[PDB]
Amino acid sequence: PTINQLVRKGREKVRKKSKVPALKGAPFRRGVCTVVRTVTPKKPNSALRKVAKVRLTSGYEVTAYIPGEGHNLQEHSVVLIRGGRVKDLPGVRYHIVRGVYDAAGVKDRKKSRSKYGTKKPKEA
Amino acid sequence: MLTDPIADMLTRIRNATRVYKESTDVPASRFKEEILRILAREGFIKGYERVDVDGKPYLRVYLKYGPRRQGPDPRPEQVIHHIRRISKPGRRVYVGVKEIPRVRRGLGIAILSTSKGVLTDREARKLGVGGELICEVW
RNA sequence: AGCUAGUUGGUGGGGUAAUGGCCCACCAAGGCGACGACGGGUAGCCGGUCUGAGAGGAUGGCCGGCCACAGGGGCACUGAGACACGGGCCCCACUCCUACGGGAGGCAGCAGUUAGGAAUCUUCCGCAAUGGGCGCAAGCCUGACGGAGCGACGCCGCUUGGAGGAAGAAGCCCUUCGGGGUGUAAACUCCUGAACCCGGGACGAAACCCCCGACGAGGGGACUGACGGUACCGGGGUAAUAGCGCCGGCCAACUCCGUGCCAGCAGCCGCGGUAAUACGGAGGGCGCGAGCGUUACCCGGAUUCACUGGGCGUAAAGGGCGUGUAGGCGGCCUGGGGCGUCCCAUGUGAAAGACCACGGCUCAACCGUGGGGGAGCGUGGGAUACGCUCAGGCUAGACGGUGGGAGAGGGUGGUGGAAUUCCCGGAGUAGCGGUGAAAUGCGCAGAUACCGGGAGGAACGCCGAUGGCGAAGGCAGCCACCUGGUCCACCCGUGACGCUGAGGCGCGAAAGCGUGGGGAGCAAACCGGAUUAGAUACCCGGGUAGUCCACGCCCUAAACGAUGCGCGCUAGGUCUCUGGGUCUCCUGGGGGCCGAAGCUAACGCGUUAAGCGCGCCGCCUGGGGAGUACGGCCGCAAGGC
RNA sequence: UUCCCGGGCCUUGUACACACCGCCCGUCACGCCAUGGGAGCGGGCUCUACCCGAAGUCGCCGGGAGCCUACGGGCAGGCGCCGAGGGUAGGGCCCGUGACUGGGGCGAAGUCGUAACAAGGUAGCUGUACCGGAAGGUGCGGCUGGA
RNA sequence: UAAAAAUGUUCUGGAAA
Repeated sequence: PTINQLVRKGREKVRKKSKVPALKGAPFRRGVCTVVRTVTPKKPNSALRKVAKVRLTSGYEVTAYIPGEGHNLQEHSVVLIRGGRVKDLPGVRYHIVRGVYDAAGVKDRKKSRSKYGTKKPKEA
Repeated sequence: MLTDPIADMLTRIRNATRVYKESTDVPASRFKEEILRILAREGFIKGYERVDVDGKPYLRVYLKYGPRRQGPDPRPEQVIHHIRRISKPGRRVYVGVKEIPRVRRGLGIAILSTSKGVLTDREARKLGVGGELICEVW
């Protein structure tokens, strides 16, 4: 466009949209699972992913994913939302953080334990 | 009605140089001759010369090329490789003496219009003046 | 998208340290707005900070400057200064006391509590220093400040040892059961000595003050250390923590077992369905280390809003077309001004930070001293090429004049023949019509086919196109009248009068809408026949809007060259329409095809550019949601923007 | 050698390439999700006019009323203007919510058909209009991105 | 340029390489 047309209209900044409204960007956000079920994934893949539907301190009720194998969440377990989406679950855009509040670490995990609560076993 | 005499002149040169024309005609303007004088001194053209086409004042620029070459396409190398108008009416460009551009690491030249006359980058720098930046040629 | 009554200005007042509608009478009607007023949202601004090659982008926490506020709110008093954080008056909400009539408070000062939260510290020591208030002074006050505490929150320094030590222990893992790996790693040998122990132990503190000299200069004297019995130094001195991520490709790092589209992984592409370097464990490896990962947010990469530095024929992107307002932009020669612009000087540009040099803590991180940048804007001086301005001069752009030209360009009236339908009159008889085949239908109440006459509506065969005209939509018998564009020739007149164009205004196929008129043929809808599994379709028979005219609306399109308007420049060959020619052919305007150079992802475009350039406008930033919703404007509606 | 089956070679169209035993369109039904409309309901902010109007400066009075001194005056005290806030009423902006309702996106193996892609079996696309369970069909005009 | 010619439907989800 003509310089004159830039002088008049000028350019336009992009403005990025957040993939995670956990308000204040808040690295995380606390909440309570009001529904803790298992959804069937998107396509290529088949499975029974375990997802909790949690009510938040942001004033939002979102559905999040419970990473790892085997979890201990019930209809009222307080939980810490982390934000990180799941490709197959059309709805889930956040990950429940293992090892915080009612969320138990992953029993017997031995690799990447840091990413799953699961403390550290004593070589005993 | 032609909106930029100079721009046009630079273009007419470009156009014929690229089709290995012996010379090209361009409408006469005192300011334009200046440019041409510089284009000749720094060696880009063989020379210009006020002449008259159909009763009107024109400038006949004489182009300069390189020697013929081998392989396919023997079209010679070009002396005027690039030649782009910097300051146009749609947006003028003035440069402080410190701001003067260095064209092609030195193997090229910009042409300024200063309060001391239409001089080249070196001439302008030495004279410590700055100005409107007509074009650059390499 | 319009806003404004103290509103805009005036005169005389009040007010103030002072200008001023700051406030007030009176007067005048003003002020402001697409260069975005009014309004809505968000936000304290800066030095700087992060990022970036840079231009930029993001940001404004610590430290420094300015502003503002002190539970919410209004006001004044004292005073050099406040309409006053720990002063006052009052209202309010809240919390507390009360001998119930009145009293009390305001941590956004330092510590600390609770709430909220993913999350943010001690009710610490000292005025020893620096700084402040008051005092002649001694000195008093000082949660400013100097320290200490807590938290890997960050940066930097350091440790968990060093040198020997096997064709190589064990254990664990692989294996073509020879062996290979973890691995000089361990064990084992010497060697140093983080911690801790004993002794010593700071700088930061020299003047206030005192004495000689005058309470001046200068010299001497005394008191004073929170951190601390800390740093640091001397001697003694024990082998003394290791974890986190990752190993399919991007990307450094591979094997065995388990599982079997399960359990699970996943930043992108994607891994898993009985032999998975991708899931989970192990061995092994790679990376980094008191750390290592994860999430959130900023810049980069992203020339992916492109100033630097992009685009629009087919990928997103040319506005349906005109006319034109504001705006932007502007030919050739000369002179005056010197706003733009450029040059010198000079003021300013605090500090810290950043950079560089050198220094101080054993180094570094921190820290000091010095050095160098700096556009911007003020002032004075100077230059005049280009832009600008005034002025004079020109004719190459543009417009005009005269003489001519082609044309379905437009409006209005009139009118000619072919054909269809219907009606009347002849004449004639058994079917016609229609399809893939048929049937409905029409017909012996006389159709079809034939001849004659009539009415009426709509469209114009041949010419006729690869043609012409128009800004587009679009325009086709013939005649006349009114009228637009446009081209050639002569170069006669004006003398830059030019290009473009947000808005505005005008036009704008078909369908569609409102009055009334018109209605032959055609034909959505609708009814039959047939086809078919069905047939709301294709085929057949009927048929109403409509199609036609007038006046007024509607404003869309594959409104297309999917290609905006203008000007300059850059090989040719060929066919064609229209003009002029010294009619071999040249030259002007237009319509095509092929192709120089060049351009393009390619296809292709190529003097009718999609090439090489300048000016102005429109428009595009992944797909879907969606040209949808909400809002506004428009319309009778349908809907349009 | 028309046709039916399989196949050579050239050519043309293609949205096919798991390669026509291909691709693919719309309704219906089922679930999650965000969103428009909706009797109306609950709010936040904001504007106008009116009534009540504290403190306080300011302007009059300062009297048949008190007190001062540095008493020509001053102070207390009274009246008024303005005024925080409160109150009645009506507008504007935005947010939440609402029986029911509209379409939208997404969702391994549902239902109906067959619109499109090869004269996709009626060339396709298109603006409009009427019609139809659905894709879509037909009318009028336009395009070639069809022969 | 002008441009004739076909009544007749359909093929679950992943993965092929």
